[PDB]
Amino acid sequence: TWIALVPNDHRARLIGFALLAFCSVVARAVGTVLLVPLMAALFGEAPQRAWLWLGWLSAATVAGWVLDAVTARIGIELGFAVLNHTQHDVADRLPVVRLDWFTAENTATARQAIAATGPELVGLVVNLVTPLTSAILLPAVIALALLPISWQLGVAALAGVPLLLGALWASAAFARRADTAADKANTALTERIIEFARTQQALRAARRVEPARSLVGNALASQHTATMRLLGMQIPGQLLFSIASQLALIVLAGTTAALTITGTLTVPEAIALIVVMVRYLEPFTAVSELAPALESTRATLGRIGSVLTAPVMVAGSGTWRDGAVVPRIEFDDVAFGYDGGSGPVLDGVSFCLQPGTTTAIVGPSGCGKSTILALIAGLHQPTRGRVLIDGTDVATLDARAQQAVCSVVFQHPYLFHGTIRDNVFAADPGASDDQFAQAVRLARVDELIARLPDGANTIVGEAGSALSGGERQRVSIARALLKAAPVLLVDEATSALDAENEAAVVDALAADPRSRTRVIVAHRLASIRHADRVLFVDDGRVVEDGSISELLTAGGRFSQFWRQQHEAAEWQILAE
Amino acid sequence: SWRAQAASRLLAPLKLPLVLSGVLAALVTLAQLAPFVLLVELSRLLVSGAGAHRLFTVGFAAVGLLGTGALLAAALTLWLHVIDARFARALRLRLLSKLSRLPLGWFTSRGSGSIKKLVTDDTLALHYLVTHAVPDAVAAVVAPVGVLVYLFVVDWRVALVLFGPVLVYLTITSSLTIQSGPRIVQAQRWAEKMNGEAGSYLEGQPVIRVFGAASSSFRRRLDEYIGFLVAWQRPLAGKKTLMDLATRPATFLWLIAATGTLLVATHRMDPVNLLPFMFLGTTFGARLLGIAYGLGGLRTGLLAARHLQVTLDETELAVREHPREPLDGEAPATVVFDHVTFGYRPGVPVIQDVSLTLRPGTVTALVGPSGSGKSTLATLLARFHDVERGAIRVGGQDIRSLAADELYTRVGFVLQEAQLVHGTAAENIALAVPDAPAEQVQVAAREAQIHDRVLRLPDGYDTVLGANSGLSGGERQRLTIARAILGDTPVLILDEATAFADPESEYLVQQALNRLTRDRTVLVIAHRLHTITRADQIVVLDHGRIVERGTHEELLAAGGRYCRLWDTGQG
Ligand SMILES: Nc1ncnc2c1ncn2[C@@H]1O[C@H](COP(=O)(O)OP(=O)(O)O)[C@@H](O)[C@H]1O
Ligand SMILES: Nc1ncnc2c1ncn2[C@@H]1O[C@H](COP(=O)(O)OP(=O)(O)O)[C@@H](O)[C@H]1O
Ligand SMILES: [Mg+2]
Repeated sequence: TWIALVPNDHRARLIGFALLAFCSVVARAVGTVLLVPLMAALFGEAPQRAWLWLGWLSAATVAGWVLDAVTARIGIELGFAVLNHTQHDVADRLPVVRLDWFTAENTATARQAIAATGPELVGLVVNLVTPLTSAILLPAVIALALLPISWQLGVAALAGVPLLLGALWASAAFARRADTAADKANTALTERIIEFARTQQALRAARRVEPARSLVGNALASQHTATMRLLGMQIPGQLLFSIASQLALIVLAGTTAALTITGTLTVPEAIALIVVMVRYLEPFTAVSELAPALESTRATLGRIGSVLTAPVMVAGSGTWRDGAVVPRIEFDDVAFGYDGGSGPVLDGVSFCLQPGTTTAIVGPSGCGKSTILALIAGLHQPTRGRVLIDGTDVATLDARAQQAVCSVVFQHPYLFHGTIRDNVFAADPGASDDQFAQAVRLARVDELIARLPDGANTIVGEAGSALSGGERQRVSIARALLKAAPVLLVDEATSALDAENEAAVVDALAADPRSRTRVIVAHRLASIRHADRVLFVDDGRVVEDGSISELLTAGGRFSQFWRQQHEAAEWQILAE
Repeated sequence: SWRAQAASRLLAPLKLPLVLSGVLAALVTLAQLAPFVLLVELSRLLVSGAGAHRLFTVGFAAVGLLGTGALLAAALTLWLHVIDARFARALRLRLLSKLSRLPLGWFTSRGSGSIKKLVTDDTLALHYLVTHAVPDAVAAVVAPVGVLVYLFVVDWRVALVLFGPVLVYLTITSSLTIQSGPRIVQAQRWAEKMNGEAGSYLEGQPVIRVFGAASSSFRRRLDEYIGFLVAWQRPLAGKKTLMDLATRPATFLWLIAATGTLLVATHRMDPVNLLPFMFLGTTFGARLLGIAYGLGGLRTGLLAARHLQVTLDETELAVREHPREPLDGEAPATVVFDHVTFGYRPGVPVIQDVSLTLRPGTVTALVGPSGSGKSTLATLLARFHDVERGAIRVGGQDIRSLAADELYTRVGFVLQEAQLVHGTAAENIALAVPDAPAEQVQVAAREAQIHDRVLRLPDGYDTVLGANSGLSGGERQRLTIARAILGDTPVLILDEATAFADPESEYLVQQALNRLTRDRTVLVIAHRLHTITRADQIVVLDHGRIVERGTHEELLAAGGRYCRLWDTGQG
């Protein structure tokens, strides 16, 4: 629905541009009506009395020139305006799009809609709106002006306009349908090749390359079955309009000839009317020449349409009186399945945590273990349940204030294109360099900022930038410690062959003045040993919500995990 | 570029269908244009006598022209689609046959998105080219030429006085194009950069939603982008509108009317000989714009065909070079290296003269700073790229002198990229041996610590896999380890990073590996060098060539770089 909206507050400029385009159209129309007497004079016995009509046509021409020049200027202005407005609107409405919408391709869609639509819009205004609308409106006003001169031939054009427009649109629709059928069939064909090329290593290694190759080739040679519908439904897309136009021309010329042979309008008038008929038929071809541009713009703006018409998550309504100095994160009877790629992951879990007490989450991989740290941060919405941070729901919060309760250490770190100092200063922009120094010292990363050229300020965003794995994970840890919020969620990042990252995690766990409630999903015994209330989550449900000293010597699956970790860190490939 | 250039001219086998289609499209366009000449003839008749019979004749002629035009257009479309389908089928077969022969290294050099892009995108672009661009461009170039010839045949003076707007348009557009040199490449660079900005902003969405003050950078970049676009476009707007004014049919109409009125009033025009200009004279401005449009349009298909051909004319494997007649070192699994030097580019060489020999039943390891040719060597061992100098033999028999079947019959490897071929999970474990009797598969899956999970699968040993299979990284790695166990090839390659890939499911993968490497010539790419302490031969290498090899205890009792890597945290 909402695809390209002008500011929509200053109606004056819009209505003025509209009436100006209409004036340019009516001038271009009165052009041919002035052609009529000129051509009528150019054939009679006295062709010397056409200079008056030539002067009048020149007047109409210069009027049209001024009008459409002003129209083009206004068009370019409105194009800049709409580009600015809609780009700001698109980039403004993507902290609110529900997170499970960013699928594998919905992300590429938004990327294209963001970084490919500048020139498309600045041309969309003028090059699309003004020619398309003017050329459509022109035949109608031509007919209306042709009614006084010859009534029986004026109404013919008014009958013609709808038929020709319908023919044009039907041809466009046929073309589009044939094209989508074509490339869909092409994808159906050349998907097996992509599949055989993706798994080309395992096949080659298992000595199964020639049978798979022969099978795919046999399938290719077998299906065939093209043409008929494809060719049949691809043909009409141009013949329809070509026929329709030539037929309308034939009919109009025949009508004029019949009316000048029965003695209702002398020979000179018929010629002028024949000329005016070609003038009337030209704008339809002018429009038909705008099919591919219109289709390209339609796709480009469908990108923005899909972006803006995406689902949005809202909490609002205002809460958070004081700040809940040390909250208590409980959430009972909660289920959250991923809309898109469904499956009831994390169905019906319940646990009341405590304020200022580390609560380590440990479980098998891919068991809905980061979804819990998302739902606790309020980054997701539970389908049937309620997160109860400090005895109040989290969906009853003004979004600006519900992000000031948590601070996450996300698994895959992300450093935007800037400098290390600016990344670390993204948490609290209004901080002092002493707090920053304390954090950059507590995150075991001072050696990293002093192990690089030119100091702290360093282009870090992307392209390696000398940052590798744990090196940027420690920057993320330093950033998540700056934002003063009474919750610290630390989802462990894989940092093998690097002990500094683990030491920094232990430091963030033990030495911290803030005294905040923390939740640390981790696996390594060192990280897991500094908690006092461990949860064992197996397939979307807590299993062993006890504590270390009592989970070891009493129950199961955790002596299992414990011995597996203790004897998996001494596995050396023996020469056997 | 030019003709007979066999790096962009792969579309040579259809040059004759293409020229016949060009001729047919020219005929179609002339048939489209003819109705105006018929109208002029009708007017010439009507202006003097021309009883009803003579006008009916012109009507019949117009009907005939319409019919033959429609028929020719239909024939052209059918013929183009037929030849395009045939050529596309041939191209698909050729591309697949080629893809079945490129060296494995190429695949883990391009990736996955590039493969799909190339195949489907370029096939579709070339098909669209052949079916639309060529005939449309032929029409767009043949229509103005014909109109111009017909105009000069009728009256050579009105065409001359009509050239004016074309001349001023060329003047202004030349001025603009020479007056916009910097800004176009600057905007291209801006677009290429803003693409990365958008990618990063979309990637780091949770970080934006938690730390809301980290969005500032992207918003400032976008503001600078739109400001640059405005400051670029806004200035050259008056020039653009003044140059777009001399295309309007109103201008050509005024010119034609003025010159015709001047010539007729002086009785030197024969006014009936002015109608051709009135009919097919105003759109002459748009005709040249269409020329430029189509001739520019036939560019994406051309560059796509060029890229596809430079992919097709690749360099496949030198394989089967005059068998080496296996030597007398030892031919069980004794793999021996030599003066091996190899580089990805023809310039910088990554590997230099390693020459290390493994024994049958030995476990060798590679240790270097990450990014020092540590994996490239083992990768070469499995024939991912040919060496530039020196030999590599498996049993004293040069690998290049080995059929792709016989080679991997004895050089099975387990790298990263599990690479599950979607099918029957049981058959996916038994990919190596075609038909295992349903018990070997089960015992291998039980001895690879995956049996319990594959039974926990919805159905069992029949489940077709896929993106939504549910298997985790560790689970897929254990399936591939089971497949390699069933393979039973007495030379192995371990990328140790496969172990600590899924940090939770790691003990099970360690057990699977300890079962997989019970009797081999394992070559371990060791990342965490504590796991290699009982290995028979350690080999440290940095920036290419080897520096020193030996056993752990000795190499530690002889200080260089290894006591260094050892004291680092591990002591
Ligand atoms: N964006 C997504 N769309 C669909 N399924 C998802 C998505 N993200 C995660 N999942 C699935 O949800 C489950 C929970 O995964 P998660 O808790 O993130 O695992 P981990 O413990 O490795 O962090 C898994 O089956 C995972 O594949
Ligand atoms: N696909 C590639 N294209 C070009 N150069 C590459 C490619 N992959 C690796 N290299 C380069 O080859 C060299 C060897 O790297 P590699 O053997 O992967 O290191 P390591 O084993 O220490 O991880 C490095 O300089 C690396 O940047
Ligand atoms: Mg996780």
